[PDB]
Amino acid sequence: EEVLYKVRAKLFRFDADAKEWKERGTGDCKFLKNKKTNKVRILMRRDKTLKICANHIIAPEYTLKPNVGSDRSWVYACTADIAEGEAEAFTFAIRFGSKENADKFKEEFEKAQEINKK
Amino acid sequence: EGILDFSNDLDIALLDQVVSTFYQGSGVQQKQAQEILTKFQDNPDAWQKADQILQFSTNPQSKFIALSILDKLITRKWKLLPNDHRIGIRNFVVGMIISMCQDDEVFKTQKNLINKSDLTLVQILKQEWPQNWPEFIPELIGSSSSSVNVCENNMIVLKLLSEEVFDFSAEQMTQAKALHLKNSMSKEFEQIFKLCFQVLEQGSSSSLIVATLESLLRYLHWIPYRYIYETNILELLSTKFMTSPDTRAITLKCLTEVSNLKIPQDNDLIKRQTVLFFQNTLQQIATSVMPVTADLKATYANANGNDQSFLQDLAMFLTTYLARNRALLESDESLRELLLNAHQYLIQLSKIEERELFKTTLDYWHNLVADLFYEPLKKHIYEEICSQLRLVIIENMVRPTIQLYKSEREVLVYLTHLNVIDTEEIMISKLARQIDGSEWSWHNINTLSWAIGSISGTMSEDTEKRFVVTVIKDLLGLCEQKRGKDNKAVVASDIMYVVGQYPRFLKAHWNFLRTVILKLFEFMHETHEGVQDMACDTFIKIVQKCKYHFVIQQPRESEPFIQTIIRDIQKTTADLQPQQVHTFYKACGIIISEERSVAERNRLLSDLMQLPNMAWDTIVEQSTANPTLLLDSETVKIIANIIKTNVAVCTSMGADFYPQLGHIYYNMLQLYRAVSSMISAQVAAEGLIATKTPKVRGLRTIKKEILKLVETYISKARNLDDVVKVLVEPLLNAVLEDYMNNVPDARDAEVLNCMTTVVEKVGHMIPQGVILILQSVFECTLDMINKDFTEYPEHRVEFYKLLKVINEKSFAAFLELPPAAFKLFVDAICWAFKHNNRDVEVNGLQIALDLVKNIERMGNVPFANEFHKNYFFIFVSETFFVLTDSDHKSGFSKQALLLMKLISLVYDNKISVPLYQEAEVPQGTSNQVYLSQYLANMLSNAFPHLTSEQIASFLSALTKQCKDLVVFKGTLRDFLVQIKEVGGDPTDYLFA
Amino acid sequence: NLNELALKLAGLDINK
Amino acid sequence: VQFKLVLVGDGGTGKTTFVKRHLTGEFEKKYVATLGVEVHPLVFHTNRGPIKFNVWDTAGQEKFGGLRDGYYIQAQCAIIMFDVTSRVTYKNVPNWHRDLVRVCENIPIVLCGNKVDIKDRKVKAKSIVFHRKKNLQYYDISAKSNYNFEKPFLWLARKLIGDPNLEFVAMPALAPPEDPALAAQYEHDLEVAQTTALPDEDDDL
Ligand SMILES: Nc1nc2c(ncn2[C@@H]2O[C@H](COP(=O)(O)OP(=O)(O)NP(=O)(O)O)[C@@H](O)[C@H]2O)c(=O)[nH]1
Ligand SMILES: [Mg+2]
Repeated sequence: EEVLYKVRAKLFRFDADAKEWKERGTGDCKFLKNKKTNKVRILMRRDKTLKICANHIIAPEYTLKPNVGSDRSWVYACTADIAEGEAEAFTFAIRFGSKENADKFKEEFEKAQEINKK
Repeated sequence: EGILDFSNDLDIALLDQVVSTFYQGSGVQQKQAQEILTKFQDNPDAWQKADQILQFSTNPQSKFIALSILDKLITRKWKLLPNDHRIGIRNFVVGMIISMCQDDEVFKTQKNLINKSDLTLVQILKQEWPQNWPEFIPELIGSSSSSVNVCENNMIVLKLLSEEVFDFSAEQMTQAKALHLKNSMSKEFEQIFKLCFQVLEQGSSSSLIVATLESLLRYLHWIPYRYIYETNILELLSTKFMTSPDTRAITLKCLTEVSNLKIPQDNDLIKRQTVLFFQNTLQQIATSVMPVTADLKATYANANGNDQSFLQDLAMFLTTYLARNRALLESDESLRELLLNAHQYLIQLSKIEERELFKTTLDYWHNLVADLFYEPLKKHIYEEICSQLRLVIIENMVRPTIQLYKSEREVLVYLTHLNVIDTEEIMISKLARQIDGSEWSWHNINTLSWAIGSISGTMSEDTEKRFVVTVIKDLLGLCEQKRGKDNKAVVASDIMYVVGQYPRFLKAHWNFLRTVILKLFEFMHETHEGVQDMACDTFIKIVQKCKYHFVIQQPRESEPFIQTIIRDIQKTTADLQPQQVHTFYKACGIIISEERSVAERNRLLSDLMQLPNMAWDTIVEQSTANPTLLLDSETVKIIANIIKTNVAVCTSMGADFYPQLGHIYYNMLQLYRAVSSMISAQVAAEGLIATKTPKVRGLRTIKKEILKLVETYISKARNLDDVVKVLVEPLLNAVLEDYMNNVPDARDAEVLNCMTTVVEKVGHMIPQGVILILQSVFECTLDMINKDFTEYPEHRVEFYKLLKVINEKSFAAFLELPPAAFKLFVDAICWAFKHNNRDVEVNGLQIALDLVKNIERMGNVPFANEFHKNYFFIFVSETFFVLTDSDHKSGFSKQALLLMKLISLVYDNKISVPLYQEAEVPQGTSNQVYLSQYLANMLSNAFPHLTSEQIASFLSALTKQCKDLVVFKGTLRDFLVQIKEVGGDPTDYLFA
Repeated sequence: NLNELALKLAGLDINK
Repeated sequence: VQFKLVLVGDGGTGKTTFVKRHLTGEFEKKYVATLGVEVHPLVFHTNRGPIKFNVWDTAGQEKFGGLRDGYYIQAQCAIIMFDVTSRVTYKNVPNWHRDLVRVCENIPIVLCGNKVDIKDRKVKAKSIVFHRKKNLQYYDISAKSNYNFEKPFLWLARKLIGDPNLEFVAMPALAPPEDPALAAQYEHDLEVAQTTALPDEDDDL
């Protein structure tokens, strides 16, 4: 795979039955373009333990929605994430160190969505 | 869930499987068996079935759980049992342990069960021995000669007994019970020691020897020294048992404790023995373990077998012995090699890569070099030790944990004083090996720079000058020779670190100091990560130490350099982040406060604050017409950054900041009001969720920074009259009503913190202001925090800090509360007692104590009389409740102190009125008699399992001891033990 | 004085 | 290749929060006391293959103690926890240690001082020396800031495997995969999620 984008981030998952955001991991979020399929995915590992907390393709259907409490975060529903086994469905929030990186992330997230439609 | 039914007979086969599902299962089946076993174990009658399990079960874990159920019974209800149950359990446990030692299969493969049985037996000995079991020790010694498994197991019983009596009794039994057991063990130890010493001398079972040595380790905590020095046991420990690795580990720990025995410091025969066992031990180590030249760093890193624990225990043994006894080895010439070999082992131990082990050896090195710095005719012994130590510490210098750094610096400074020349040579050599590349590394050059910077101020000024100049030249040469921005940034940062560490050098060479500063300014434009932060940190660091050379006009200059810094400040800081700009301004504030000509200082302050003041006037102009601009985030950030700049400068200038504070004060408070309106309007338009938005959080940052600025100045002000006359009145009008009338989620806890500072500094001067503070924040904040211990944690902590300082400085404010509000005050204090949160609990207990003292100082007046009538017993009983509920143990000392103050008030007749109702007790009854009756009834209902004799004896001692806190607290601790069991001896309270 | 030492420090450029 | 780990220490010291952080990555802000014990499997990927910890997260409050030292039987390693903002929790470390080694006489044990993220530290580093004579490894940790949060398991893994060069390694990342009858369902929970503010917005991440 090729590294298209790399940014430090904190990934949350929404616990709907508790009305609460739960952290899933902190570490490097990477945009990885497979070279023999050209598909781009999100791969994110926790610092130190290097366990996977995000592993899904940047689907062209996904839309980044802002959270009410943050100008440096995006919220989007994910239908197939395989970070912890079988492809589960999650409502993900991802927060960055600054509004600049969060805006850069949305640009890169949309560029990658164009790549995955071809 | 069948075994929980005590109607039927216990299914032992089902128990063994429920126990197996729990220990070896997983999933929901294990979780269900868990809740079942906890319920079976918690049934108060399960102890009656414990003899079935211990006899019939085939599952060792079931017999363990049975002994646990028994242990609960022996510990808390042993005295309530009929006297024949006590005999049967004791006989059964004694018999079962005898049987287990006879079956070598059981004794070899069921150590957990035998140990658990031995502890259960010890619990029985604590209840029954020796008053109802006087022949235990004689019969224990007799049966030890029968079997080797029994002799070894009796050493396990004696070890555990010594631990329960001497090592773990203080918290778990009363003072009288503990002393009784200590005296009983002490009276019969002579027989215990001879059995123990016979086994050590006669061999030969290693497991029996190890169990005997493990029990000896416990004895050494308390036995008289004659047992160690007037027998042959030191020779055995320091020779025989050091050779075999089975016994080596425990023998080393024993010798460590022997080095801690209380021992007559004048007998020369004992000094010989103390030297002799050390010499034997070091000989066995050199011949049986490893020679003094061995690479212990590599051995430890290999982590074979028990090597790491052994090297840890060796470091503990050497450092413990040498810190106490090295003077024995320093005068005799025949002991010189033994002294230096011991320290050479420590040198080798100090190279191990292990943080916690290094701190242990470093603490000893600190003890040594401090002694070589102060004691005559000593440093010459250790110069080759000290020379090696210099390299060890330089090469392990940590980033300045700062605690470890301060310890390393302290030792390295001592070592530099001891031999400056050797310290220079090592550091320059290390630098040479950075330059030739043999030891080049980012980590290595950084570590060396920290070490070089750490010894600043220990050489003579001229010797330091040539050292510093050499280091700077070499470091500059090292940078020139390196390639790439990554490598060059590392050296430049270290160059700046070193120069920042040598202010005496900078102060004597202005031209060089100015070059440094101008270079730091150059670096404030360097995009490379970390350089700007390093440039700013070095700048303020140098300023703090060399500020005077920035305020005066230096020879060959036309103006003080501070004027040059301010003039170019916009260009210098143009590329810095806001927090870096504030550090820069803070640094300039340090310099300006060095100017004590008031007129010149204020002019420097005006010039420094010129850019934030100009940006301030524009916003005050354009955001007042019209207040739409505050919706723009960019405008909110500019305002926050203007105020933060003012905080930074006020932080370093303190009292001198007042002219600049006056330039903005009135417009700032108006802005505070306007920002408060928009937060309120935004919560009205969008709901409570608005407080989470970036827009509102930015607005609240403005209010928080405004309060922090006012708080910063007032806490440091010298003219308190201006604070009272100019600052306090507009401040209260701006913040109090806005706080009171906002919804809970919109109230800034920083308002309470700001008010705490105001009351702390000028509270004694604004009694009406304190009353207005209480009226605006007391009842509405209390309602926020008095429904649970969780919500609004910041408000909770600041609330009681504010009440605490009001009670200290303006107690009259509480005297003017309506009776209903003063009752909420008492409630709020007791409410603070109940917090597990340490900040709340400590303040709540302190407020209660200061309040009772405030009431005492009033004398015999109606308010003091009514206070005691309404709240004395509330405070007595609320204090007892947290004392005895086992969930506020962190506040024991201050609970004990408050209670002693409450009790002593009555037994000193400092309460004039009677505390009772005139009908409920005969007239003329003293408060003392009524207090003991109230407390007796209270404790009888709160702890119904106590006898009336217990309660009476406890209270009799407690009231008689209310002038002796150490004794008073011991009596409380005895009460806290007796309420956990049934049948506590009431005579225990006669201990003192 | 250390005028030569100050000249080296002033020259220092981590970008060369 | 699984090992039994008993986690002991006073109530409120953060034993359960520490484990949850390792299990799911979350930080539980609420204190919900453990009743008896909660067993969780915990797997780490190392250069020596996966290592599995069966974490017996025991209860620190005495009224919830359950089987107490019964949980320690056949433990192969242990973590003793205390709170650097609560001196009583460090004062009790010798009590937890005494009960533990009476059952497990020769297991590797990590002593952890939790909650170092809090400014007002009460148990100072200079005061923490109990591990020395007992040969326990010590770490400052914070389950909230994740400071050193992997060190206790890394050190234990090295002791249990017998390899001092053991390291955690990145688990391999297989490719992720790629209906309208659930479009209105996911849109409903998305809208609730956007109206729930993310926690700890003042944090750096
Ligand atoms: N600031 C901070 N709080 C922490 C940290 N770790 C845990 N806590 C908090 O401390 C409280 C105790 O949580 P918990 O993990 O259940 O402690 P426990 O030792 O398992 N309790 P028990 O022994 O009764 O089961 C929680 O509110 C948690 O948020 C930490 O690292 N930092
Ligand atoms: Mg818990």
